[PDB]
Amino acid sequence: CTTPTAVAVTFDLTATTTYGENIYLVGSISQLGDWETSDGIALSADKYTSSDPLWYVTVTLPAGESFEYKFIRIESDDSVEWESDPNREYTVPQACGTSTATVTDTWR
Ligand SMILES: OC[C@H]1O[C@@H]2O[C@H]3[C@H](O)[C@@H](O)[C@@H](O[C@H]4[C@H](O)[C@@H](O)[C@@H](O[C@H]5[C@H](O)[C@@H](O)[C@@H](O[C@H]6[C@H](O)[C@@H](O)[C@@H](O[C@H]7[C@H](O)[C@@H](O)[C@@H](O[C@H]8[C@H](O)[C@@H](O)[C@@H](O[C@H]1[C@H](O)[C@H]2O)O[C@@H]8CO)O[C@@H]7CO)O[C@@H]6CO)O[C@@H]5CO)O[C@@H]4CO)O[C@@H]3CO
Ligand SMILES: OC[C@H]1O[C@@H]2O[C@H]3[C@H](O)[C@@H](O)[C@@H](O[C@H]4[C@H](O)[C@@H](O)[C@@H](O[C@H]5[C@H](O)[C@@H](O)[C@@H](O[C@H]6[C@H](O)[C@@H](O)[C@@H](O[C@H]7[C@H](O)[C@@H](O)[C@@H](O[C@H]8[C@H](O)[C@@H](O)[C@@H](O[C@H]1[C@H](O)[C@H]2O)O[C@@H]8CO)O[C@@H]7CO)O[C@@H]6CO)O[C@@H]5CO)O[C@@H]4CO)O[C@@H]3CO
Repeated sequence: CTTPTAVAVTFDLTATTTYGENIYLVGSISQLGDWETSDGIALSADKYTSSDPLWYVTVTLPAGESFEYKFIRIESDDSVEWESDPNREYTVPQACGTSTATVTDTWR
């Protein structure tokens, strides 16, 4: 059993946008570049604006262990305000199940 090795997690975040920007999910994982949004988890507006006013998301992480989950909110001024105030710890278990959960939050 090694087919399901990714982690589909749905994240959401109420922080409004401006048809141009991205609110991400940088969690500490090899594919979740928590410390380089280049591989965290961006959120956008498929229904909302073009950028992302409700900041929703559904990405997959190829891993199965403890992962840090810091959040970063990239604005339209090209500048990530790595929301590092709060914090999350997705312990994705390496099994045939329990490899996809939620990850909701919001901006203060
Ligand atoms: O990848 C695993 C790596 O993650 C952690 O280490 C640090 C991580 O690399 C940093 O990114 C940091 O989080 C930063 C985050 O990216 C942004 O919020 C950032 O703010 C912006 C700034 O404009 C600027 O900081 C920059 O961010 C970084 C660049 O993306 C990057 O190119 C870097 O340039 C190099 C560094 O000069 C060099 O020191 C190198 O460091 C390595 C470490 O020695 C190694 O331990 C490893 O650590 C792991 C570990 O799991 C976590 O601690 O990280 C490096 C890989 O070996 O990193 C670059 C190598 O090319 O310049 C800055 C660094 O500040 O751009 C962002 C927006 O784009 O600031 C955050 C600062 O925390 O998390 C940790 C350090 O806190
Ligand atoms: O502060 C105002 C708020 O909105 C600002 O601009 C919005 C404006 O509506 C447009 O500029 C649009 O931008 C484009 C984008 O590609 C799509 O939105 C697109 O689609 C339109 C179509 O006509 C159709 O899809 C239809 O469907 C929408 C509904 O009409 C509408 O009810 C919507 O509901 C959500 C809205 O998208 C928006 O209000 C959303 O955000 C609210 C939050 O309170 C907060 O984020 C903030 O957001 C700003 C935003 O950053 C600005 O850019 O206030 C919003 C409240 O006003 O939450 C609503 C919850 O129901 O649902 C569907 C979306 O699929 O209408 C849409 C838009 O009318 O239109 C444009 C190009 O076609 O969206 C931006 C982004 O909100």
